[PDB]
Amino acid sequence: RWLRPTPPALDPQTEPLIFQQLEIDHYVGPAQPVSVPVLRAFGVTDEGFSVCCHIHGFAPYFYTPAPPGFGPEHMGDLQRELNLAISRDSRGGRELTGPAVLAVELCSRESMFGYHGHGPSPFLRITVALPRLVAPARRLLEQGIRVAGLGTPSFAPYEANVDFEIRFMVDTDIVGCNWLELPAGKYALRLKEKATQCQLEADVLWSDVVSHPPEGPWQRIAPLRVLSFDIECAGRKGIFPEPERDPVIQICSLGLRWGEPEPFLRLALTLRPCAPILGAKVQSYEKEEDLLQAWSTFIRIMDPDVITGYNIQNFDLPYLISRAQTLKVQTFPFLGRVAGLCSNIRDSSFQSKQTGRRDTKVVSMVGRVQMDMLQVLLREYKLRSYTLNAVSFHFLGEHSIITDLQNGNDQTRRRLAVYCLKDAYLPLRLLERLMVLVNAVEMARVTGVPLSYLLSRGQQVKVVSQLLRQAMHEGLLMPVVKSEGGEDYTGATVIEPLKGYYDVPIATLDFSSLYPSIMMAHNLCYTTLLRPGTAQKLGLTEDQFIRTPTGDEFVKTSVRKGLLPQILENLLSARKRAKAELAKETDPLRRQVLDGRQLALKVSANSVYGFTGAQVGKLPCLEISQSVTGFGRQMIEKTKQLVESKYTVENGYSTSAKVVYGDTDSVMCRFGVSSVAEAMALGREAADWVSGHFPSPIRLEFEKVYFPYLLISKKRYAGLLFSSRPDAHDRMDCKGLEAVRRDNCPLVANLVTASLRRLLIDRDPEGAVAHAQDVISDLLCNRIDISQLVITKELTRAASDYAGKQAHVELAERMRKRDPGSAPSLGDRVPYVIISAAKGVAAYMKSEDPLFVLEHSLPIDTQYYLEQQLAKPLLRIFEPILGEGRAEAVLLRGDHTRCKTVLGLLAFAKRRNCCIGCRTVLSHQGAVCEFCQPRESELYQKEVSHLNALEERFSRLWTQCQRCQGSLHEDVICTSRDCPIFYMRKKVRKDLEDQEQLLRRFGPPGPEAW
Amino acid sequence: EEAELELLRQFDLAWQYGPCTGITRLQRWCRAKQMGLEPPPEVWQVLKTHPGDPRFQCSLWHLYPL
DNA sequence: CTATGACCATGATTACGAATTGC
DNA sequence: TTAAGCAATTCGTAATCATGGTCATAG
Ligand SMILES: Cc1cn([C@H]2C[C@H](O)[C@@H](COP(=O)(O)OP(=O)(O)OP(=O)(O)O)O2)c(=O)[nH]c1=O
Ligand code: SF4
Ligand SMILES: [Zn+2]
Repeated sequence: RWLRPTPPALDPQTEPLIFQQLEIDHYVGPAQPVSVPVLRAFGVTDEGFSVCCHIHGFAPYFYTPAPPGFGPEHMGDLQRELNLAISRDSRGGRELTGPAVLAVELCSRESMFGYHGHGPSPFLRITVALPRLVAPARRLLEQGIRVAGLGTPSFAPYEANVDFEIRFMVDTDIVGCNWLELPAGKYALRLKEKATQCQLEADVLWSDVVSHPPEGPWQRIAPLRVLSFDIECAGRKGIFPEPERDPVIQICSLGLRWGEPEPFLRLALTLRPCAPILGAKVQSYEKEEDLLQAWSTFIRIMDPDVITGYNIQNFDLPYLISRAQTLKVQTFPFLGRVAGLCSNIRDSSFQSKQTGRRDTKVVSMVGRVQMDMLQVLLREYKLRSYTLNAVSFHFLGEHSIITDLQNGNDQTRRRLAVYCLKDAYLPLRLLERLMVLVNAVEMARVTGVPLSYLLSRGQQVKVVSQLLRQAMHEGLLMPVVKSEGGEDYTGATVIEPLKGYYDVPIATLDFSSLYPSIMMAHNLCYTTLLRPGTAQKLGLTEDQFIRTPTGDEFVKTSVRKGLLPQILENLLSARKRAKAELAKETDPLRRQVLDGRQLALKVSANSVYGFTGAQVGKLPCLEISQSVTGFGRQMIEKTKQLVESKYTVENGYSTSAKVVYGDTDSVMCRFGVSSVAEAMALGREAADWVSGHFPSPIRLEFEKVYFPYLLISKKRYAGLLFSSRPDAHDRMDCKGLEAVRRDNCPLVANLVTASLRRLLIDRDPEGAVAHAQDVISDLLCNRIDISQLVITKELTRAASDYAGKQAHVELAERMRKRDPGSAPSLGDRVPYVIISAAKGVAAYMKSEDPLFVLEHSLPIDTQYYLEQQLAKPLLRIFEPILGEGRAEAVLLRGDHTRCKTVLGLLAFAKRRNCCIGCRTVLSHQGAVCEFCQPRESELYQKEVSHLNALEERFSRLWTQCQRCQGSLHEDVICTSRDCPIFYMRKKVRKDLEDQEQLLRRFGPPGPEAW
Repeated sequence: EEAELELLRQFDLAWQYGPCTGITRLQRWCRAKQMGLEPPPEVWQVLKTHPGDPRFQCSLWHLYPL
């Protein structure tokens, strides 16, 4: 629809180009100037034109040591290494490499690993023509033949085999989303006859570019173009949609320029004639071929930078591609920027111990960038459900019906289009509100990796990139060590608690950035690790090296500076600047998203240390990891000895303090005073006192005062939070307990939060007992919503769940009769509830889908929920304040309240009802019993105040759907399984149905036909 | 039949007769006739040549827990 | 018709494998 | 071709052992 502005008057012999790049690309090419791999770079100007840039003359290489013989110091054998062996038996050694310009170069460099000296050594630099020839050469120089005139006897290892685009960016100092400049007279626009579809197309040599480091005025962001879209399909009853039978009926698109607070384009393309919508364009077609063609032409002409959505990768784009393949439309799958290239669906998997394992499809688009917001949520955030409704409530606050809204009239289709446009608008709001893209651009500028790697890869490519960028400045080469496999080492210490309930303030002192500052201030690195022999026979121990608790020796900083201290120092300053910016916000959600930014930079700095100990990885050095955790243990026991030893009764202070807890970075010391001001004063004195026994940047700091405190086990406690004194209290802290885990029911987590509220804030155990009694009583009397009963568990890799029978695996692998095409896959979460049956050996035989127990009305196992979900967390919490008469107190508060329960041949009942007073079954329909006939005005009085309260609950719920829907004049259709509103509006109809019929036992209060 | 099942499905979604997914089909036909909006005399003449069948004398979504 | 013996099951306790959080 | 690392508390689920209760036989 709307086009980009027109590039007026660029003349290359006088004017430069200044543009900001988004994507890079590799390309094997003809039309050479009179190398074959030429590079592509796509970007945008400071105004809004689209620029493609072709870069020429770059070829991959690596290094290898020159062996000590008469060969690789003699030029005849250098060019003979270039020369091929013409023998017949060298077909395995000069064919797959063959005649390639590997070349011969002599340079003086060093290896990374260890500390041998300040002296370098000769290495050979071996270029290669193509990037897809470094793999057979590696298969032909190490295990292949290297008998060539006795120049290089096998073997010499390969060093610095890295990726092509990463080697380009390490070479020329270009980072992700960078400002690039072509100077005047260096670039030719009309040298390249147009093979792509951008406006400006330059054709430059790889030594002409200028990279501007992002800082000062070069810290801006260009006006990018962002698209979001959503589709609709018309299915059958029960049957989930399938790309060979179910047509695509509506596509809806939203588009904006980045930096402007509203969109500028709003389009909706339908398949029958429709009705107009104010604010958007509407076009209609009588066939699906025109609809797919129209969308492909719009996406070529608008030419967006970024494409977003929600689950567009695994649902939307391959559905469109398969549907275009079935209907024989040849011109659809050309969505990219290159004019002669069609797109294809390709599977990929990712797995780690940090995010688990996920299997995704990818679809190829060259030039353009994809950001599915579902994958960003699934990677960064740990939530309970990952539906669009659930995250839109958590962050903002909100198939067979559609097939008859489309086979109807055109106002129904207009309603369908407004629904689809709201769906297509929600991920834009989430992208701009959560500060996604600004943090992605800052991550790519601090680490130096492209913008497509932050959605596909892990935390290794970034630390490899930063280490290579720091390695070119002193002249070192990286080695290739690979081992399967070493052993584990010893991790962190935890101090033994003094368990219980405390009501005198405890002050928390901890170290900030512990492991990066250990690695900084004792000069630990790959490049300064001293081997056990190379100290000998030199004897200089003092101020030349140090010794660690695991046992290594490491050189002092008066000889070398390591590489990991400098990378860590850069990351630490970036996080410090993020916190300094965060210290001046007032909005809460903005304060937590800047907390998210600084959390991400601290995770990056700690993954630098975790790179070293990963024995399945790219470069492990477990000696360093052992030295780190040994220093950690030594320093925390130093802290505990010092804190408990100095402030004592004989040293003039009030009370000898005693440490109650410590977990590898923090110390919770109990001081003795019950005044929060005096505890805060002594705690600040203690933190600042103890910090002066270390190198720098090692510092201990005061952080909080808990008053009161509740310690249950290791990694399980709770307390109340004081930041200042006249800032009285902030909130609770629930570390580890049953209120922050997601393996349980909402009922149990709510009860634990409410019990700690009534028990820690108001200090009333009697209201707490009465609360827990009411929860258990309302459980047994069958008046608890089934939202509070839903359990969710993650469906991981299928073989571990083959090894032992679980409940959620049994529910998932059991398909439905309605739909063998929508079922949980690997990596998602399965929700279930437990119904009552008589198979007590197996709780995996009583699990059912919440919607299935909704539509089929199966009962609930209240004894399962009473003794297996609720009871034992309560016995954790309520015991330490009292004795074991407290277990008997809650099991007796159960006992006064356990005696009230509510619930083939079962169908042949009714035709009479039991007495309302004393429950005696009898012949006839009158409500009262003949012995309890007198007391009847009181028994009518009783239960009409129950009908009165059910009437008041019907009306508050069924008009809330009208305000959440938007309209007051049309029907509600919302079966949202993540809304408590749904199925709480279903049971009050039946309560009212039952309670209205019980009062017609009594006669009518008058006539009605008068 | 199979042509009489689309006439009723077309009467059920025309907005000028009312917002009807809680009641029967013949009750909505007589409600519009009282106010006399314009009920057509064909959605009546198939609700008379049938008995109490639940796929003629019921709204489209008379399943569906809404 | 009772008493004794055998079988059978059922319930409880202990030991191992698995989602999430602490580092 | 790509992956951040390990220590666990903790509770659930399954299996094994013990204990009694019921039924059938024999005197
Ligand atoms: C959270 C976390 C901690 N650790 C280690 C490194 C840390 O130095 C040590 C302390 O944990 P943390 O206190 O969580 O982190 P931190 O002390 O480095 O930073 P800050 O005080 O500002 O919050 O635990 C990891 O190795 N990986 C991790 O993911
Ligand atoms: S059931 Fe009602 S309140 Fe709940 S989400 Fe649906 S429309 Fe909104
Ligand atoms: Zn009675």
